[PDB]
Amino acid sequence: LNADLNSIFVAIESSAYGYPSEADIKGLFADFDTTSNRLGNTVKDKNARLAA
Amino acid sequence: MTYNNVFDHAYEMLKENIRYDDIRDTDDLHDAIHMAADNAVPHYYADIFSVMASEGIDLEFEDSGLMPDTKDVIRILQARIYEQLTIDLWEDAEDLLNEYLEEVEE
Amino acid sequence: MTYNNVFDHAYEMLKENIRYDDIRDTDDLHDAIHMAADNAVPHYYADIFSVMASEGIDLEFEDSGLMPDTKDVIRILQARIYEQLTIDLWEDAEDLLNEYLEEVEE
Amino acid sequence: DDPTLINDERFAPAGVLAPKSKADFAFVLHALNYLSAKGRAAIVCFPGIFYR
Amino acid sequence: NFIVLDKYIKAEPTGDSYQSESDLERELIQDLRNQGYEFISVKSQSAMLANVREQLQNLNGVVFNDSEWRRFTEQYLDNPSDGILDKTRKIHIDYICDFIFDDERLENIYLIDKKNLMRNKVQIIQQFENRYDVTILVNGLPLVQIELKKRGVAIREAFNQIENSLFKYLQLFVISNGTDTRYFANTTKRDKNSFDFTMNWAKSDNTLIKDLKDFTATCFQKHTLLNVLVNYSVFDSSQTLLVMRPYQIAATERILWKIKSSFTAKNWSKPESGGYIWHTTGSGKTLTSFKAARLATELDFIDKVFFVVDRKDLDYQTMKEYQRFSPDSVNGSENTAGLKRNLDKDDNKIIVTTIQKLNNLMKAESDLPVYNQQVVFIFDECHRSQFGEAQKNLKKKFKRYYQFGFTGTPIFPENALGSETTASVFGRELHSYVITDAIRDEKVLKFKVDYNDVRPQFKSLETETDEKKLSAAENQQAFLHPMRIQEITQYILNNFRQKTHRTFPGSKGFNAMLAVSSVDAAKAYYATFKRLQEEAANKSATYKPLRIATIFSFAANEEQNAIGEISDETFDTSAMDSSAKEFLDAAIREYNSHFKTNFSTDSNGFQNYYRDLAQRVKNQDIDLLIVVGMFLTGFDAPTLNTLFVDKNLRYHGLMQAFSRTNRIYDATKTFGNIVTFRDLERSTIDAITLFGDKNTKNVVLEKSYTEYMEGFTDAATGEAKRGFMTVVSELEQRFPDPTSIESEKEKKDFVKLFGEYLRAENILQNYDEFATLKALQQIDLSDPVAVEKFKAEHYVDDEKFAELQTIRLPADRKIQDYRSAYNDIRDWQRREKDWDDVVFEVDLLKSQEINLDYILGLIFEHNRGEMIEEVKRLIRSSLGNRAKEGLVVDFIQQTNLDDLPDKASIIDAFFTFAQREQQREAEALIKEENLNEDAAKRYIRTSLKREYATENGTELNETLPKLSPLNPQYKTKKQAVFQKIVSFIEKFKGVG
Amino acid sequence: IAQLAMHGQTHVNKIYDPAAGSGSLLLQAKKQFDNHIIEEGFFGQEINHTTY
Repeated sequence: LNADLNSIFVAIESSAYGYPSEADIKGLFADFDTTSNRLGNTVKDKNARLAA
Repeated sequence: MTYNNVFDHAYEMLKENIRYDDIRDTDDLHDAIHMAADNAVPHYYADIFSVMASEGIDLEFEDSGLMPDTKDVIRILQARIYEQLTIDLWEDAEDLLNEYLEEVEE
Repeated sequence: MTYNNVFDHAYEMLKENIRYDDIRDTDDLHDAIHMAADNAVPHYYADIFSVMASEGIDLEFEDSGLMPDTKDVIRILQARIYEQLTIDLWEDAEDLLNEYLEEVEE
Repeated sequence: DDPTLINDERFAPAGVLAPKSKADFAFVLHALNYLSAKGRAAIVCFPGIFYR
Repeated sequence: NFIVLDKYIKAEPTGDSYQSESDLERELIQDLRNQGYEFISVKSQSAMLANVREQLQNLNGVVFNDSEWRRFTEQYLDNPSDGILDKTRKIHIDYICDFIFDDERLENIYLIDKKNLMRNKVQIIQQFENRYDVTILVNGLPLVQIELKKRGVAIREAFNQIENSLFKYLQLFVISNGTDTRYFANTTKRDKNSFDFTMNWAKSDNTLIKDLKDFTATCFQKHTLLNVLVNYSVFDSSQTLLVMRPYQIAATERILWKIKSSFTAKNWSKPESGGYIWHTTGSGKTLTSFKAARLATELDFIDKVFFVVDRKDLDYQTMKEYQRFSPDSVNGSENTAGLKRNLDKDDNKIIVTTIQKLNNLMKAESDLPVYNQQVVFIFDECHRSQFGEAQKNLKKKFKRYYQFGFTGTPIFPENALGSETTASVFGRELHSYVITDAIRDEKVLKFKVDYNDVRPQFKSLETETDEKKLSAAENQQAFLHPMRIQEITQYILNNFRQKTHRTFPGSKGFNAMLAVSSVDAAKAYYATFKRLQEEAANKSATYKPLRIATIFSFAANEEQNAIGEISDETFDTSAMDSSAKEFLDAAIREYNSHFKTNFSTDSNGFQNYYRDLAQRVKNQDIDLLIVVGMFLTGFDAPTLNTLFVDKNLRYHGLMQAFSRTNRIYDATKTFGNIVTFRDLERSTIDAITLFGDKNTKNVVLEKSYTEYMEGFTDAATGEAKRGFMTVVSELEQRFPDPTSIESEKEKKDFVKLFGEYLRAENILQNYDEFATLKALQQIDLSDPVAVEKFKAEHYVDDEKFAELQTIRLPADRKIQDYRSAYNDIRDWQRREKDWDDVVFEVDLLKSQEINLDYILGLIFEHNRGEMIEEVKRLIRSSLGNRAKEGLVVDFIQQTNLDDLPDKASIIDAFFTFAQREQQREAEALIKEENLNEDAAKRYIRTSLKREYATENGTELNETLPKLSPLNPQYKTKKQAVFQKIVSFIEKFKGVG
Repeated sequence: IAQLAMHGQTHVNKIYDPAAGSGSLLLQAKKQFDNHIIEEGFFGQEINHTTY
């Protein structure tokens, strides 16, 4: 993922925390990676910050 | 973490010591103030300085006998917290005596 | 208001005293540290306690001679701020001597 | 300066200009601009001075 | 593939009736439907939101329900808490919403795609609901609003005629009448800042596309409109929406095209891939460099971008780059390791540096990783002092670069001095903005070069055509001869108050420079000027003195470049000889003697003396400045229209000096005068040819005397002029002259003629010959002494003397009668209000006013009932003195010449009697209406300190007689006593 | 500061204020001395928006 430096956009990780937490079967220990959020103030600022 | 946050814990522990001990004396409940207000002070550094940066409390004592004349600065700050809380619980005990002991008649 | 906020003002006043006075000595620029770091401390109550509640600084001195052995608690806190800033400006002056005096050659 | 107040209309009487953390005397060098010889000034400053 | 067109063919209507403006609106709708825009009609706010939902679901490829679209409209789009500045910040910065779906995936709701144009979609509608509006939705968002106005109504008055919810987004307001067309930047200000910013879209030769039709066919292209609205607009922090000049957008896209084509051709590190832009000096070149640097960074294959400046302009232009966040353009902690750490930094790669820090990077490091990378440099402050080895090391210590130039001094093979030319260093002149384009923009003004034939004696030396021989004839015999400088000085001290419009003492007027050659020249100059001004004071003891200042330090330091410029002196005062040091100290003590200052003789006292001298000349106090080697380029003043030159200036040193004249100030300052004494018209025409064609001098400079005495049918733009004598005949013949005008049509036609007469007369006031023709009214018959004084201070032989006695002007008091009649037409329909068809001209008859002092001199001069009817017409001769009729009349009627022992005593007698009448009629007019007398006198001193009166400031409502807050009231006599007191202060302005 | 700016200067004008803050210190000079003289306006300038 680091090869795509400054890749628009931010929420590729928000999808990319969806399917590794899909993982329903079995004994899930999911519902878990809700730390990474969207603030931030502006979208380019969030892109630059999370990329750094 | 304001002064009012610590005052609420001291308030509730005062209501405990008046309520569950069922004491009907001014002096013994002021000894209960000496119990409760000393046990309601915070213990973290930043949680003390947040109350010191808040309103209500000032820096200076009235009794310098609360000060250990040494490097124990946090003891001085804790004693100032204790003194402000004991004054507010003078007023609070003179409220809650006639507020509570009239209420417990059943 | 963190420790870094006060450290930035002391940093910039150090860069002033090295820059606009054009002093090329270690000892005279440490006297300039005695000038600048003492003049960069805050003066409001809550602006001192916010730095005291922040990281970096601790409560205890190394030299108790910075303490006036009296009720002057804010003098003790200001002296602790001064001591931490003078240590950081020992390191900062040993950086900025060879960083700046090599730069001014023109 | 960083701004154009090196070449302003009121800091040419000063000669050298005001440093960063001692921005109080910029007000008093602003003060002698807007004042008549009949009139007088009344401002306040800091005691934290030996030569600044 | 541009938007600023080189080869455009101007289309033509049929018509297609161009008179009623709804027809123009229908034409515009039809033209935009033909270009490719889409028309619907929505007379609600709901279908607006529906179309926005349609376009956003088309753009971002998602589908909202009513829940998601409701949440998006409430939270992000149309909060009533959001302001218009919030909307504009959403347009130019916050153009992406981060949106949570129902199944909790975060996606991006774009608003405008700032990376592609075919994704962007526009529609057009009209308004709801007395006016004619065309609203261009861009993805359903109203951004471009065009208002149509009346034809004969000028655009200046059309400028000044300023819920609902989603109209807050409006960016561009384009106003027009079909013939003229300007465009706003978000409806900011009023008539004070009207025509500073309302630009005009033009072709690449800066010729203004003016109409509605070709402006639609060029600017209203979807490619053009979206490219301007996105890629060439700035919402600068804070509060400001900047829109670029058209030639700036032109030069930016030419630069980007040359970069892209050179990268396509793999043309790096080669001057043929380079190039340069030459703007004129003084137009705000910061924003163009800022946009060029940022758009150079926005390309992906471009590795590093650097905008190099020269000393010491880095630090303020750094903050000007910092006006929008964020260019990250600094390295003040100067080093090469920190600079290469900045080279390794990503995502904000433009850094302002000097050429000296760059040469430190050159001669301090040899193995940077950047040396084989796509790096573009853009230069500025292009005087060639610090230039040479930087280019050789940049060729040496790089293998991939582009470099472009923003110059002010273009260097051609027309100017060698062994120097390296501009096209040799940079390459193609990619785009230029020249001073003829500026005059065609009416941003600056015209010239008038005036060589003076005052001496046939030294005439061949003044017309010596060899500059090396001029250096050989540089002595005190050929050019600094004392009679030569004396007869120059006599011309100066005669015609200073003529050229600076100081004909009356009540006129404001302007000041002048005086271009001289050298140090030992200038000492002898100012000694001669001082001595001859002392003798001019000794002549009649009535001559008002003319203050002279001067400055120079050191020196003609280099030649430094090609032909041929101003040696900008360094500020070392001690670097002179002892003689100019003593003379400079003497001049500094002269300034400290009259102006009471404390300037020293170091560099600091010289600096502050220079700056305070600049300010004191800048506010019209020091009327003449002797100019040696400064105040010619790095100086500005809107109020200097006269330049006297004895200095061999050449090609564009000629132009940068002459641009100290062309700045606008008002309607009266039409153009600047250049009075010279050595022949520089040939170098002027050479600079004209350097700028371009021979149609330049048709437009830029000047036409001759008879061509403004008789007029001209122009070949540059096609106007037809009548000059002076045709206007004189139309005055003397067509009208019941001079105050026999009593009907409305005669008044309107007298305004339409006489304002043009005043304008042409003010144009002729710049001339020696018209001034001599006016001064021929003030000679004696026969009296060879006074007429010898006339023709000796005018250098007129008897041939031209009799020839101009043949030509007869109308009588000057009859011209005063015409001005009084025009003033009557003004003041008769200035109040309430056919009459509102032509603007009654103001700015020039506001000047040439007597403030009763010369009238009191006439009363003290006419000895004697012979004075009792003199001022009765002189009152109406000057505007602003109508209520002051009875005051001066009763002063000269109650008293007589017995009250005036000399000139000065009648002035103070008038002040004493006027203050007596002031207090007397003040108490008589407060007593008649029962004002509260302490509050009444407080309002008296209020309106006499404020010098007019208004019902603003409710203390006048607290100066009520007894009662007027009540609604059952006429507010009369509140307005009637208000009329009484404004008539009172009109009688008593400026007195007591 | 009111009793130092005052007195003996009953002439145009009062008052000007850079770094105005609030109008408290602007108040008691002329609010006590409005009957002394009215001359002209009170001229303020300040940074913070709610303080403005």
